Amino acid sequence: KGVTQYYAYVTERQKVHCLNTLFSRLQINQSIIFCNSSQRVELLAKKISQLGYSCFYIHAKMRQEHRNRVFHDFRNGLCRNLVCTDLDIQAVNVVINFDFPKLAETYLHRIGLGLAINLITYDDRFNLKSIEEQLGTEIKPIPSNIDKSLYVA
Amino acid sequence: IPDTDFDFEGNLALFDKAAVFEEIDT
Repeated sequence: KGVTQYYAYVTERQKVHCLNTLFSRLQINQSIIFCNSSQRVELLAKKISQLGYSCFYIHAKMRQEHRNRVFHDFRNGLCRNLVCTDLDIQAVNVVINFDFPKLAETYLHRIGLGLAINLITYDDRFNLKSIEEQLGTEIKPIPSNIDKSLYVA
Repeated sequence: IPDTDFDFEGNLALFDKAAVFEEIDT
């Protein structure tokens, strides 16, 4: 682990506004962005694209031949951002849990030099508490300036 | 969709993480 784990507190309505700002301020080579349902993966990818950014998405409601080709394109550096649900790429230096995961196991799969930013809503609080204790480690409120040494290669 | 920065700091304090974790533990 060379991952630095932050959270931002948001409501659902602030999520896109929040991400767009992370898209501007972080120095991203590639990002992976996790949501909690295939519907939301699609909506967000569209949102990201309308805001002016490059964007692939994968989820479970796709043919495997199709999911695997997109994932391979992404691995090969043929897009900047990938929105996905749950399943490293060296160029990925930032991971965003647009939707906070529900189990420590699932978090570990998403987080396993990089940054992992969590979007925490009032409704994510028992999961945050439970996931922290279960892994030992704390997820610190997102600072005003993050040290490029922590996630930029 | 504001062409302006999201206020992380302001929204961080809407939520007292220590207070909340203390309460749930009781």
